[PDB]
Amino acid sequence: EGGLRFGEMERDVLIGHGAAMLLIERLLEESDKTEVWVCESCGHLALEDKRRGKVYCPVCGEDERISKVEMSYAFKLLLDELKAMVIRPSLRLKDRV
Amino acid sequence: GKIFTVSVTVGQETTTANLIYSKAKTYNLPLYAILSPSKVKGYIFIEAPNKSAVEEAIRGIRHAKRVLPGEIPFSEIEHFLEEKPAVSGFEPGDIVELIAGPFKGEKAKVVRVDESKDEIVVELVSSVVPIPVTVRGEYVRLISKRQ
Amino acid sequence: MIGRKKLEEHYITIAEAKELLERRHAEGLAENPEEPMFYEARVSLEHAERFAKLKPEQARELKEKLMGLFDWINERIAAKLVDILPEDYLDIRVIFAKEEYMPTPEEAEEIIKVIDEYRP
Amino acid sequence: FRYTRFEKARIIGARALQIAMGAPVLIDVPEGITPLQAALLEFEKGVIPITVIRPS
Amino acid sequence: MYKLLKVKDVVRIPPRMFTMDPKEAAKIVLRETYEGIYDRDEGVVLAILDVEEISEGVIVPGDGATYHEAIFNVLVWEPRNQEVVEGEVVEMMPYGAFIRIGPMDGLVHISQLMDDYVVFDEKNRQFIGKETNRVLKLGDYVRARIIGVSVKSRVIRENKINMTMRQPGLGKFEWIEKEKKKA
Amino acid sequence: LDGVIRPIGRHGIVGEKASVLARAAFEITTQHLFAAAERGEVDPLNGVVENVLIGQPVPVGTGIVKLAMSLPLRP
Amino acid sequence: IELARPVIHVGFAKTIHRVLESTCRECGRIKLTDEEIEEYMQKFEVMGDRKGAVDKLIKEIHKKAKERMVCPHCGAPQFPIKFERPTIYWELRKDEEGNEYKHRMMPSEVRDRLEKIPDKDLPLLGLHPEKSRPEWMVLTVLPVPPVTMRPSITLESGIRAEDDLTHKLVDIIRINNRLKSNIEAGAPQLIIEDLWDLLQYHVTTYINNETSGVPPAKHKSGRPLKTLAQRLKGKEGRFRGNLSGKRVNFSARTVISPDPMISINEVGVPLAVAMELTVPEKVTEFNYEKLKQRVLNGPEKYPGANYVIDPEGRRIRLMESNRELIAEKLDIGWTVERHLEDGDVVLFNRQPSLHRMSIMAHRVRVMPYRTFRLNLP
DNA sequence: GATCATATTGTCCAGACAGT
DNA sequence: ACTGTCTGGACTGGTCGGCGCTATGATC
Ligand SMILES: [Zn+2]
Ligand SMILES: [Zn+2]
Repeated sequence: EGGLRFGEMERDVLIGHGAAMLLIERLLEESDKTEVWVCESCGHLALEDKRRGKVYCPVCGEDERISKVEMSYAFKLLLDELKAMVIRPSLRLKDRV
Repeated sequence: GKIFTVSVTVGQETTTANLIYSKAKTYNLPLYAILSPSKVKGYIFIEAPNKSAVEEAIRGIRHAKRVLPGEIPFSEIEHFLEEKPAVSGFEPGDIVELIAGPFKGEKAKVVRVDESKDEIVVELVSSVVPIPVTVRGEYVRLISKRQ
Repeated sequence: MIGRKKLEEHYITIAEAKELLERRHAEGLAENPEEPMFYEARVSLEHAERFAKLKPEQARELKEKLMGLFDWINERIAAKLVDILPEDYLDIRVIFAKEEYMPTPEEAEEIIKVIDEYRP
Repeated sequence: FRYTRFEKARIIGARALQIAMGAPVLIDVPEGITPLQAALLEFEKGVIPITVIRPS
Repeated sequence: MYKLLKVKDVVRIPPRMFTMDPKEAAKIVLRETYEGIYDRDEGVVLAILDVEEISEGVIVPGDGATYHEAIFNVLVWEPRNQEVVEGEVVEMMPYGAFIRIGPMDGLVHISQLMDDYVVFDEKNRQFIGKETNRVLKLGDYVRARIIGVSVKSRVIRENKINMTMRQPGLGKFEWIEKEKKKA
Repeated sequence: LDGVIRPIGRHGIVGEKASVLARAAFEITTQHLFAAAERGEVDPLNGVVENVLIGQPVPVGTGIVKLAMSLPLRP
Repeated sequence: IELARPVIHVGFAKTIHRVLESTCRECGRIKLTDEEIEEYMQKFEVMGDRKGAVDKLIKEIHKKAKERMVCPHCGAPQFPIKFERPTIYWELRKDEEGNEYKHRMMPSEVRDRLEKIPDKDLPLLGLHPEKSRPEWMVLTVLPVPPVTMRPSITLESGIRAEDDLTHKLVDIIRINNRLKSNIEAGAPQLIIEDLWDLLQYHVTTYINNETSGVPPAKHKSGRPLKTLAQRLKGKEGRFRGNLSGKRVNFSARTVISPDPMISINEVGVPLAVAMELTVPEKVTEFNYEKLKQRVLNGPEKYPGANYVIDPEGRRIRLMESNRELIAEKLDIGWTVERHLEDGDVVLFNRQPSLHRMSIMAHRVRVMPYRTFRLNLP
């Protein structure tokens, strides 16, 4: 019961048509949409503790300045792979408006 | 002669050394002596005039992988032949790890050390209350040395 | 951190908070649900009502004469003095000991003599 | 001043999203239509309130 | 310490409030967002008074709601260290007394009420002195100075406030008048 | 563009792209990522490929359109 | 994982060699004069937008600093450094009689040399003082990935099938533990170098199993394991296989058949496909009756619905038992996942997508048979 | 007869590099 | 400064389904 692959060429025609929202709906909303906590101080991925009901960044701290950012789960896997490859990706957060 | 290293399977150094010794006895190999310390895992020391004798002795054995291309100075393995207690060299106040025993995989702090009975008393760091326990000296491994 | 940025801030006394909480209570009563506000706002309104030492206009005028009286004091401790309303030297001494300044008894007596008026 | 295809598509999408979660239709529409159809009818009637910000 | 601040913020107003006044909808959204929580920088957020100015809406992709730049006034209460407060005892406990000083209730330790070896009376929930023979009960005008502030969490109830009464001039109003009688 | 003839492969136009993710996604991934890690490069995410990878709208077509609306709107 | 001895990162080996060649061995500063350092510092600000110019400037600085055999800062003599793949560094030292012999630089010595470089010379070497210190290129702590990055499955026979990364980390942990035990036991230096080389090989294969000059790590059956480098690059990598392109939901595929009777704007959709694919329509004032009828019909009666979403955000599956209860509970703000109807907009695509006309939007036309219908023009 | 550690370390194009 | 040589890399997209493969030697 698998799905149909939306490959690189399909993304190319979607870009050529100028349909950004359709690309968002196809590649992100309908495939691997997820939400993660990002620390605003050092850019690391924050940790949410279901036991205490609190979100904090373990490497740096910052129990207050934590924001939720939605993105594809494949991007989170890529960030984890980069961290495993001794590469630090620092996510700089920006306001939507 | 000269000390040479033979890479063998971990945990089965004594049997490989015994087989090498038996082969040398039966086939009159020019092997001087064989040293297999228990602390060293996967490696044994064979004294021979040349590495060719070691290579000819260790061949034909599945568990003898290869001979390290080098000669060990005698001062490096001199301390292995000397007999010293495992308790000696430990001071109270530091942190040690228990390799074996009922407390396997547990960190502890050394409290009392006595060389007469070859035993060391340690206190578990993860315990909510201090319960001193008596463990053998060889079972512990020094993680850090403080006081 | 409330909002994006803070434009200006001001220290107000108990009476101004009482007036604002009464206005918010009236606004909540104008709303359809019978609950005007949450527990903390109602508790603050009750505390301000039970400690309503002076009228809001009296509090504001006391604050501005306190500002015009001395220069080393600021808005926060002026509002604190308005809320406390000291009547002797021991209370002003023990509330100014931990502050950044240790005023001499003459200016404390002057402060007492100006705040003596329109008091309960 | 004329709307580009991208601007028109963005306006229609925003209006349909608004209609989906509230924002009652400003014109009479036939029953049983989709919010996208309502936004298209609003654009055809020239009643849309959404403007386009252009660089200057 | 009550404070009045003017705050500029971006307010998201849902399409269900499109027909209402922009200022009223912004005030409702701000009341739903900021009222009832503890702010680390400003303290307890008590109420949103009114919206002064409101800007035109901005529509972002993925959301039909409009975003406006709004200017509003916030009434807040912030407890600071070494700050004298006046309140009323509302709760009695074996380990201390809770005094209502505003939106939050401080805690005064059993050794901290006065310069005497006071013991707890369970029958009437009062504190009885040994040498001073002073009694604390419900509905008493008391004055204390805050010595401990916890800003660990955004929940007002989870935050703790510790005050002192050891120092002279802090205590019941009748006790204060008794002290001033000698001087 | 730069005054010299450049190819379209990893040694030409794509090679001199300012985006780390766009460079790493095309042909050489490990080398470009490690080189960016050495220099501490910052990706401003101004391109299309990086926004596709993250899940943000691309700066093309409807992605560059900005909308405004007056709130007091009634039928 | 706390490594017993430091190891060289295979992805930073060339950079380590370049920095070692461009820096003083004992003094620690870059082998450039103060005037040259200032000139390059001013030149860096001018050419910052184009990364090619920065790369050429870095190459020029490295070439200038490589030929210098005497450090201008301290006058200490320098020796050439030879790089051997994958992570072996040789220093051509001079003997007392003038003979030249190669001295192997261990990773600990390399890290100690890299630690002495100041932060001011790092921009000249292409490194950041706060983001990428030169000593961090020599690994001392190895971060093991989370179990979500390397999921473990069970087979139909009950035997667990661990990931390749899990096996590589098993080997790394075993070798590191053996090296630590041998170090604690006072083993001779010959054993220490052998265990250090084994750990370095394991770490290098873990970072990249396709490194040139390295025998790739192999499974028990003979399978060459794929590691973090192989998980990112290639057609089946993370970028091309999962990030730039991925499988999507709400999609269908079947054989196409001609249909001249429909318009060019229309596509023939099978009834079975239409009853499976759903479009989420919010309940408004002008479509409450239609969506209520869709809910009442159910998933087994066309036109119907399969799922219903309340304003709270939860999803409720529609069946015969609860189709009436949901229908009488429908209100404004609910979401109804109704079946595909006539006039719906869908994307129609044929592979390969050579141009932007390979995907176009059509109008749904429901047909009883099992094939897609496309107009001939 | 049951368990336990250990289990090895395909041509072509383009850029960098010794040699004359 | 030219010139032949060593080394690294990428090898058109999607879809259909099938067919294997994911321990072993030595005590106690
Ligand atoms: Zn952090
Ligand atoms: Zn130097």
